[PDB]
Amino acid sequence: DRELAILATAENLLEDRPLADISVDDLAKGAGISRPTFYFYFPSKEAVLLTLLDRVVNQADMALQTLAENPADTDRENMWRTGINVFFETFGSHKAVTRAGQAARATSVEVAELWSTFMQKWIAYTAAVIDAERDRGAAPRTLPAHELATALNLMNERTLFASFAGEQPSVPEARVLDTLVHIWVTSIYGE
Amino acid sequence: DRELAILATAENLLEDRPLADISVDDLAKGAGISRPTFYFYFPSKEAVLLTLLDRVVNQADMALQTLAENPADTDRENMWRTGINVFFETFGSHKAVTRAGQAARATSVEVAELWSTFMQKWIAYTAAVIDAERDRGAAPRTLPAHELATALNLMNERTLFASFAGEQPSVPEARVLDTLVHIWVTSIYGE
Ligand SMILES: CCCc1cc(-c2nc(-c3ccc(C(=O)NCCC(F)(F)F)cc3)cs2)ccn1
Ligand SMILES: CCCc1cc(-c2nc(-c3ccc(C(=O)NCCC(F)(F)F)cc3)cs2)ccn1
Repeated sequence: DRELAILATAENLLEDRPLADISVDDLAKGAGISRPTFYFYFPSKEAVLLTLLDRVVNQADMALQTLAENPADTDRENMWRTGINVFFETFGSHKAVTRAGQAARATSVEVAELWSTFMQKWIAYTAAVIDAERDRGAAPRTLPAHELATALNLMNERTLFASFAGEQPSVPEARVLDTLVHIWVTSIYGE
Repeated sequence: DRELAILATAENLLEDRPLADISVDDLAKGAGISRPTFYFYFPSKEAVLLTLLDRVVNQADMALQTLAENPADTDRENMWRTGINVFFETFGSHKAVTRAGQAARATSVEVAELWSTFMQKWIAYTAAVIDAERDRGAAPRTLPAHELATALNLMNERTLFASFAGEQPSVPEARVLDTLVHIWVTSIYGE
């Protein structure tokens, strides 16, 4: 409530400047509370970013779980596109949290562990689907599925986030989903 | 000379701890010089890391130029393996400089611009070879070559460096070259 106001203030300010340049007083002020009232809800501004990242990561995770439970009736290319799109739309809808959360992996063990935990879960699910595709005779047994999954997930992390940040170099945001789908489909189904 | 001693000291200390935990006095002490003598050679410890990274990046760049000028007599898979191997061996021989240099992209515009400049050069060369392969009828015209090149180069940056750092998740270092070659060959030659 005042908690949701603090989180919304932080996400808004992170569009303008880095967490380094945002004070607890900036977050309190934005949320219409005092500094000590802020400390009732969060121990630090770093905790606010951790909560924002945790919400975005869990949103992507629950969207991927929804696909898993409600698979689309489409070809393998459109299937992998639907999965990559969960990450494109979820993180691409929260670019300031994505940028700040990735930067915080350097300084926060809690942010690093959160990111690590979910990447392990997403890679494990990727590998499980590749193994299912191999089991049904649709994909060839080339690389170990978990190693292939790891590299494809790490490609998407770096490529999606470079695109969102407009880094030089980056794939244009309007081309990045097609670019990643090509590489996933050719590497998963290619001999 | 005393310059090479400062650089060798810094590369040695970076194996033990982050640049944050290395003082100018630590570098002077290691190089057998005083603090003011250090400032005769480098303006800051940040400049020392920039020079170390610049040397490693130029080593990889000159190795790739050597391949370009002395192409191996081998199949397309072993050809791309030779190119990725330049980065695997060069950066993998300097893991502390690689780790510290990547971390410094966050805080140093000079490190960020150096990294950006060379990634643009490597992606441009990748695209040029893919276009040559398309021109000779060996590769199909699928994605725009520069967009495919960008994503493959960014995959290698994230995947090689996660492997060297032993991040969770990462591909084991002994498996990462085969993993990347698979994805490059299938995505460049795959319909
Ligand atoms: C089988 C029927 C249900 C189903 C499953 C999928 C799957 N997609 C993925 C996946 C995982 C991670 C990514 C991914 O982008 N990681 C990187 C995450 C980031 F945060 F770093 F970007 C993409 C797809 C894994 S299974 C797609 C469609 N339908
Ligand atoms: C045509 C005959 C000469 C030739 C050329 C190649 C080429 N290889 C690459 C390349 C570029 C970047 C990478 C790469 O790993 N980037 C990422 C760099 C990093 F620093 F981030 F890791 C790999 C291969 C580009 S052309 C290979 C063999 N023989």
